[PDB]
Amino acid sequence: SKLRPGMFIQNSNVVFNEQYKGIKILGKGSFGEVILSRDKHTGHEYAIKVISKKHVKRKTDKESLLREVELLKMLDHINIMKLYEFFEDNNYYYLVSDVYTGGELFDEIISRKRFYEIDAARIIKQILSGITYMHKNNVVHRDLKPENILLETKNEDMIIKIIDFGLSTHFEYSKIGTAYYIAPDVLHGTYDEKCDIWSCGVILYILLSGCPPFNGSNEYDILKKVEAGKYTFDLPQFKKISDKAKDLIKKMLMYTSAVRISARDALEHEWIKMMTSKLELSIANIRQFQSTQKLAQAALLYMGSKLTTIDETKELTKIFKKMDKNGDGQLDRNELIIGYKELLKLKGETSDLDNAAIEYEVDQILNSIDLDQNGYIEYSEFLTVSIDRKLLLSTERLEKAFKLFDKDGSGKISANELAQLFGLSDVSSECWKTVLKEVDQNNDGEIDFKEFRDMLVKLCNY
Ligand SMILES: CC(C)(C)n1nc(Cc2cccc(Br)c2)c2c(N)ncnc21
Ligand SMILES: [Mg+2]
Repeated sequence: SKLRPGMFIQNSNVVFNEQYKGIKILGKGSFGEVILSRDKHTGHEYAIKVISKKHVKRKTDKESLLREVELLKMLDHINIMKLYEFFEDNNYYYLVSDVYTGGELFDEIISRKRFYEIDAARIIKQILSGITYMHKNNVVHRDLKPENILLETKNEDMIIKIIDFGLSTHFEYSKIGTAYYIAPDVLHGTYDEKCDIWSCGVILYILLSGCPPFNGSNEYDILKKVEAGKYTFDLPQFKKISDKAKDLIKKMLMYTSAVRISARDALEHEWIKMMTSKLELSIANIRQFQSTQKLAQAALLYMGSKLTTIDETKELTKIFKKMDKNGDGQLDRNELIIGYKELLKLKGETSDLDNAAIEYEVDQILNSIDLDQNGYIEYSEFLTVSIDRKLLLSTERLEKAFKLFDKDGSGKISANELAQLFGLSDVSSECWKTVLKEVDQNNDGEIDFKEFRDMLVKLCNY
C-alpha cells in the first residue's frame, strides 16, 4: 500500500521483463496495481497490471493460464481491453494491456450535467457487443462490475472498455460494491456464460433508476436478496421508463440461467434497436448511489490507514531502536530504508519495485522535513511526519469523495446517510452513534465534513 496513483517512478528506473520501464502508477485494479510503462526499445507506452504471487493465489494450473492468455492475445474488439503479453518473475504476474485515460463508467456519468434513456442504451449496447464477442470465443468475465468498465479516452466520442475479462477464472485472493452485481450462478459454484448477462442486467437497472435491484446497507443483506432473486419496478423512476426497457431487464435478471437471455439476443432486443436507431433519467440517484460507495470506502481507507500506520510506527520504532547504537536518535538515510526492509523480512515477505516504493516513501518524508546537512535524521521526527503525511493523504481522498457526495447538498451529512456509510463499513450502530453525540453538539442530526472526519478519528480511538 505504498504505491499511490499519479506517483512517478521513472527516476527509480524500474524495469519489467528487461523491456518495460515503469514510469507512473495509474492506480489499482483487480488482483493488483496498474503501472504506466514504456517499451525500452520502441517506446510504446503500455498499462501493466502487477499481480503478486504471495497475496493472490491461482485457481488453475500453469498450463491453463498460458492457454487463456494466448487466446486473449488474439482477441480484438472495440469494447474489450487488449492484452499484449503475459510474463512472470519470482514475485509477480504481469499483464500488459493498453492505456485507457477515460476512467470508470459511473464516474463519467455522474460528472455529466444530465443522463438520458438514449445514453443508457448506447452504453449497454457497447457492453453487450463486447460480451457477445467474448462469449462467441468462449470467454466469460464472471466478475462484471462498473469498476471493470472503463472508457478509452476523455472524449463526445464515448467508447466503453471492458477490463479484467477472464482473470477471475484463474485468480483469487490468498471491494465494497461487488455484492450488487454478482450472479446467483456464481454463488452456487455452477456458473456459465449467462452470469455476465445477469451482471449486465443489474447495471442496466441501475443506469435507468439509479438504484440497485438487490439493495442493502450490508453485504449479508445484499447477498440474501440476490440469493432470493426478488426485485421490483416499484420505484418512482420506472414510472417514466419504457416497457421495452423493463422487458429486457426481466429477461436478463432471470434466476434460471437456461431461461436467461443470451448476449446476442439482448444486443438485438427491441429496446436497443429502437433507442440506438437513426426521457431524461434520474442522474441524482446514480450520483447518490455511487458517491455513497466512494465515501464509504474512503472512510474505511481513512480508519484503515490510521490504524495500520500506528502499528508499523510501533514496529519501526523497535527496529530503529536496535540500529541506533549511540542513542543520539539520529539515523542515516540508508539506515531508514533498511528499517523498512527489515519490517518486511520479519513478516516473511524484497522486490525491486517494492524497494523503489520504499525509497520513494522515505524521500517524500525527508522532503517534508527541514533536513540537517550532516546527513542524519531524528527517527522519532521521521515517524511523526510519516503519520501526519499519511493522515493528510487520507483526508484528501476523503475530501474528494465528499465533494462528489455533496455536489447538490446542504454541505452536511444526515444521520441516515451515516447509517448507510458505516453500514457498508461494517461498523456497529452503537459505535458511531455514541461518537455522533460527541461530534454533533447542537444536536442538529446533521454534521459537516470536519465533524465527519472527527468521527472517523474517534472511531479509531474507541
Ligand atoms: C484504472 C486502472 C485500475 C489504473 N486501470 N485498470 C485497467 C484494467 C486492466 C485490467 C487488466 C489488465 C490491465 Br494491464 C489493466 C486499466 C487499463 N487497462 N488501462 C489504464 N488503467 C487501467
Ligand atoms: Mg545513531
